[PDB]
Amino acid sequence: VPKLPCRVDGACDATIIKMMTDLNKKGIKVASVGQNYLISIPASALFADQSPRLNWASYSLLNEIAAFLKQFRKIAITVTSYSSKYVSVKRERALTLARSRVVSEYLWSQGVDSRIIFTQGLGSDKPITSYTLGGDRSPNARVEITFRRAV
Amino acid sequence: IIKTGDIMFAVLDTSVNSDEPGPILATIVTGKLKGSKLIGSFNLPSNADKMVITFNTMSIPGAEKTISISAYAIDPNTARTALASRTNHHYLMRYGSLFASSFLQGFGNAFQSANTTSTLENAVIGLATVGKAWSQQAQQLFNTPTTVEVYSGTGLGILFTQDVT
Amino acid sequence: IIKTGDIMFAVLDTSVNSDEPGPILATIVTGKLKGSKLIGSFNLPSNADKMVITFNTMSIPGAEKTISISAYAIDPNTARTALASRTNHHYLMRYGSLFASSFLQGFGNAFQSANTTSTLENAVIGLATVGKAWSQQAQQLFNTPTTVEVYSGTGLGILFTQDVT
Amino acid sequence: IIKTGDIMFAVLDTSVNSDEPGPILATIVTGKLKGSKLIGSFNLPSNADKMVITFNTMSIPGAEKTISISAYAIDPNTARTALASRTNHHYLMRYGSLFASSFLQGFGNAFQSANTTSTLENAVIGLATVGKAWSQQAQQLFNTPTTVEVYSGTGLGILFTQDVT
Amino acid sequence: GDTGSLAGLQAMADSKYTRAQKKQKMGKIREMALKETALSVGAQAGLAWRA
Amino acid sequence: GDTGSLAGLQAMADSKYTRAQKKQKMGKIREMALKETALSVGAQAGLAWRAKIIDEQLNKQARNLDAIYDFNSLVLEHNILPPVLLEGRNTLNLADAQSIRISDRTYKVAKQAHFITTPPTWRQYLWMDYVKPEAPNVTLLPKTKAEKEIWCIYTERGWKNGIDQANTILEENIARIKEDFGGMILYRKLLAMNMVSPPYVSHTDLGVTGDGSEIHIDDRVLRITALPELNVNSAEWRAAVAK
Amino acid sequence: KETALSVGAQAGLAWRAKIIDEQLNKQARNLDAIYDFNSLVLEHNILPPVLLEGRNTLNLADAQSIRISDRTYKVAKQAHFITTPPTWRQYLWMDYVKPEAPNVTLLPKTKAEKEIWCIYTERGWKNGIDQANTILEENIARIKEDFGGMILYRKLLAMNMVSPPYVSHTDLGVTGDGSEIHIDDRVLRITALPELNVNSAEWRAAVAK
Amino acid sequence: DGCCSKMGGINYCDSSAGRLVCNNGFYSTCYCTRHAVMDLQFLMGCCLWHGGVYPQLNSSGLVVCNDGYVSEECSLQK
Repeated sequence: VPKLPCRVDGACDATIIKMMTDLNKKGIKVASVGQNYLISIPASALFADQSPRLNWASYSLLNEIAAFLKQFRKIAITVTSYSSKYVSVKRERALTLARSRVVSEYLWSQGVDSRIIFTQGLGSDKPITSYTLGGDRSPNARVEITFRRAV
Repeated sequence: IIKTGDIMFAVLDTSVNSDEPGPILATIVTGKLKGSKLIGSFNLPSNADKMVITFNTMSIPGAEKTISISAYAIDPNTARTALASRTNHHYLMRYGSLFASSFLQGFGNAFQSANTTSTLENAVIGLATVGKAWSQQAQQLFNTPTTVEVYSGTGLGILFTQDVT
Repeated sequence: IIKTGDIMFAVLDTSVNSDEPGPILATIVTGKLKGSKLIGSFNLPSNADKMVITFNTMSIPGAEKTISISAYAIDPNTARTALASRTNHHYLMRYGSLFASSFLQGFGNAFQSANTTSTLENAVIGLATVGKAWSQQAQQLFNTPTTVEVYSGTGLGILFTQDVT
Repeated sequence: IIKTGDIMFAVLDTSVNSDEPGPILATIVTGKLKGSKLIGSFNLPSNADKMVITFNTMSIPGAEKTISISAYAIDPNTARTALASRTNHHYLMRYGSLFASSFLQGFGNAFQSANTTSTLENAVIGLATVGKAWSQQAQQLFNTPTTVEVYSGTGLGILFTQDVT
Repeated sequence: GDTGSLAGLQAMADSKYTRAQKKQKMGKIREMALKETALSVGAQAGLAWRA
Repeated sequence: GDTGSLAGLQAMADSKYTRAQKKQKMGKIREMALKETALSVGAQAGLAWRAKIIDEQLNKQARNLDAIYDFNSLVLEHNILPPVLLEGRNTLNLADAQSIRISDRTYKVAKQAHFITTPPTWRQYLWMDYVKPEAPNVTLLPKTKAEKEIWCIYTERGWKNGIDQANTILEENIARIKEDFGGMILYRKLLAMNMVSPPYVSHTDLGVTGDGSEIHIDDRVLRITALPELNVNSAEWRAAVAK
Repeated sequence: KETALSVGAQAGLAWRAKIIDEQLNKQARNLDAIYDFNSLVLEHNILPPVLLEGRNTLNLADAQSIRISDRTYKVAKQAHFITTPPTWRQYLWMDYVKPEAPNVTLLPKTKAEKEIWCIYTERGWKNGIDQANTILEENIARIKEDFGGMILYRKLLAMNMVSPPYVSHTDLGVTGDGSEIHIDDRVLRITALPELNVNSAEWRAAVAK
Repeated sequence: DGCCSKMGGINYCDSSAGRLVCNNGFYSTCYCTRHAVMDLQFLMGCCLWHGGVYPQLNSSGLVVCNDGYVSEECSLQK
């Protein structure tokens, strides 16, 4: 006990439940089924209008994401990007790929002790609704991040 | 092979005062030894606050054998070295005899001396002259120690001293 | 092999007074020797402020063996060589007996003497002659030392003196 | 090779009076000898000024061996020979007992003497006859020396006397 | 007893059971010089009666 | 202290630590003997109580145990306990430098097959022994609250240690019975695969026997001649496939 | 006295050691990146040997005796088999033990004693610091030596000035009795240790561009 | 200290996982078994990455590891 750690470092699951509740209060989707965890973020809350540029206000949200993400001992994080339909196919594919690349690059710069970060973006191939009113206003244009908690 | 320094329990059943040493037989009853007999006698302490029994003749039945373990006693229910006896036997007797003889001596001589400044003279007589021989006799017999006596109805415990085979 | 003069622990359990020397046993409880037993004695000091213990008969369990390391003990938690007991047994008794007998002697002789310049005469009588014999008996028994007593329930620490094998 | 007459240090933790010689210990804490220790006794002095430690048995662990260097003690950081303890233990008690018994003897005899030129006579009585026996007892027991005692936590420095290998 | 021997060992760490060690010394010896004798005489009477 | 030990030694140069040294050294000279006693009694109590709990829990789950470890169904046609087989895979050996030994598969016979009378159940492998000890003889006792509470916490440590020791013993026993059953099922597998000799028994039988003072009706003597063992003519091995 | 100085030396050695192990652990990934061994291992899990090269050496044997050599080469540790790549943790990780024993004899009582206590303590402290750094630089020198010898073997084998190791393996089918069997037997032996060559034709000259 | 705090609380210790179980269906961040997946990046002791300390002792304060190495950084100097 004086030489062995009583817990994993930086762990306060009370604070984890608090920040998870606060995340859903913000409206960023937190999904927990089994040991697989899903976080979903609307793209309008992250980028400009079909642009691969980070809004400068969003870095606080990103810091909150990393503070949550540092908690759980993990292996692999998958990042998927989804968009609307704007001009062509490969244009949307490229924009999604760039967006997922940027968030993966900043997160891998940050301290999340994964071993694997996979990233891909697919454009508008798997929508989550038939409601297609806006462009980036529509909720299907989004970024999802998934992982499996291990042990 | 009985290892050095253990505890067994037995029964003393005989009465003897600490005045005449004699053969007393206690009976080892529990532990490995059952029906074993133990003949010995006591010791006189310098001061009578305790009593121990010197026990040496230990025999077990079955075969015609008698080992020669000599060991000492520990108290049943107390594990001390005393005895269940009283100790107030010879204080009051000698003190009262001495004080009465002395008071008699004083009464005769001083109430004869204070005559200058019949039946009272006979009181002077009696205490005056029965005081002296009684006083020197009390000085003779004053040295009797307060005795103790073992019980003919009290068991015992035993600690070991050396080993056997 | 035990280092010459190291310290171990035991608990003594025998109850005995420092008037009748007798075998006392302690039992090593921790360290390398567990269940080892140790039988010895005591000796009396010139002044009654302490008590030191003889320990020479060591028996290690397991085999039919008995080593003869002769080593002494220290008092735990105060780190002295005494005994925790009572020593105020026989000061006030002998002092009071002597003073009472003396005061009796003086009362009888001087209160008879000062008559020049019945019941009071009997006070003179009683103290006059019970003083003297009691005074010389107190002079006889004045030299009795104040005892100490071992406890039946105290632990202790033991240092070594010589080497074993 | 340990040099003749060098300086080391140890710790004395066993408190013992200068009344009964026996096995006392220290253990060498610094210098070349760590884990080595030294047992022995003390010596009594003629006067009330010092105490020296009879230390004779040195032990170094590891192998079943014991060296035989005997050496004495020096004051840590003061370079003296005495013991840091009290020495005023038993002057005042014997002086007060002597003076009290003398004063009592004198009070009885002289205040009986000046009667030419009840309770006052009883004061004469009491001091008169309790003076004498107490005074001769004080003349008996006046000669007891004032002792010294080592402490239970006093470290010490060591001079050497002879060598070993 | 010894199921909650944590609590029992706390109770014997407390000094209220220390005085209980004395009162168990008196009854742990006198009964054992009686029980076997009682059993033997009961065996004798029962064997004769049943026979 | 001695952590930031320049500051630690300059702090221990202060005299309040020196006067606090006197009270702590006299305690430190002797007090450790209670810890061994507390650990001993905690080990005893925890081992006994955990043994009782696990024996009750094992007794609770009786039926499925006999369901899974059917020794009675495993016996051969002549009441023969099967032998014990072990198989090791991909073995490297470095006996020394400059010389390496390599094998991929190897097989060992541990217990040779033999006669039997009754199927050996799980109770001689998993049942734990229990006694009730009612003799706590604690010679050392605390005096104040500090030694009282360190006595309590050391008893907690001994309690947990006894529980862990019992669980270790249970793990060793369950591993033992698992590997014995694995040896039996491995023998069945290889005899199916035609890798070993099946056991072989001869028997003789005589009719009536004895004198006019003692008789038996028919006397049958059954003796096993061929202990099961692996073959080396591997070209006659029969392979397998699945679907 | 000097006891405070000595125990302060012990404490400073311990504290410098703990901080050194902390820093060495925290810088982790580039350490094993630069000290690869498993990329450098040979064909048969053989740790390749270590070689030493000296240039332009002169010896004076005694009065009026001198020898001059241009390049000398020496095999330090002979190559052998191995089952694991050696790592830097058996070269660089210092030991650590908390010293829990300040001997409570010479505690100060006067301010002059406190003064000499302070000064002797700090000079012992700096002694312990410098001793620990000396240990660390000896360790880093020895592991640099090991890796340099290994890579020099690699480039001598590139320059065709050492024999490669030679290995024969023998192959058997099933063996053993009816109770103990092994499916295969592969006995892997090395006959020729790698060693230098002495002739003149086989020297392979290098060039760059 | 409260491992499954701000939930229903501690359920029990799953020793296959070596982990506590909270009363809601989520894993704790504490442990219960010493056979647990714990990251270890700092160690104590002497003669590490060697044969260990020798059980025999020297007369001096020299300490010698079992594989022949001698550690001055554990030993006492002069």
